[PDB]
Amino acid sequence: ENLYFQGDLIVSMRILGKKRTKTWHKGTLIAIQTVGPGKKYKVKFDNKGKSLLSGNHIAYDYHPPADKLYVGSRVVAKYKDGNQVWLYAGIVAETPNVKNKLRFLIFFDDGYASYVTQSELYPICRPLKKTWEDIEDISCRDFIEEYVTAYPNRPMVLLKSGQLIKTEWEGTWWKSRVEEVDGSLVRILFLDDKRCEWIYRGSTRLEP
Repeated sequence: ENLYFQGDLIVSMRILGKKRTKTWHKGTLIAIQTVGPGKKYKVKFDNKGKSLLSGNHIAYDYHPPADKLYVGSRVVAKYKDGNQVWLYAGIVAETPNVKNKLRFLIFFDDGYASYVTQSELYPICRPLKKTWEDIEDISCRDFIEEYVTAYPNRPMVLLKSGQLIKTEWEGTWWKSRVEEVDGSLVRILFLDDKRCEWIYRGSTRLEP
């Protein structure tokens, strides 16, 4: 059937949708279709085509109050690693507290981890029951499942600037040095290539 209302969604609303590039963009919800127990959401992007998307592939174009965000919440967030900026999907890993200076830690679908603010987060409309299940990458998906379910039990390695460790990159281990520590993240300097990366302190990419 064709719907005009579906839960709190209404045809003609402005929303975010996931493009095939896996980045997220502003669009209009132009239709809502049901096929038995299934729902699909037609979005016309502002500078793009149309696509027919599952409800886990659209997000509200507002920032939610903090009490609607849990560890495991499915979100779209401003993705920034120094070399690129996008809106990209992820899972909330930490909510604001003293130890993270009142920020949200996001585990993005591609394995990147970053701290963002409340004003950089958007809630996905129709997340799956097990929110991580639409993470395409099996390694990333499984790590997030384990993390979210084990939380607040979080194995992490305690690291200090100057510390020498091995870090994984491209499937092998590299001589590296802790450059900076920020909450549950560490900035690792790969010594041979002289480049840095932010990595979660509980990542299995860290040899310890």
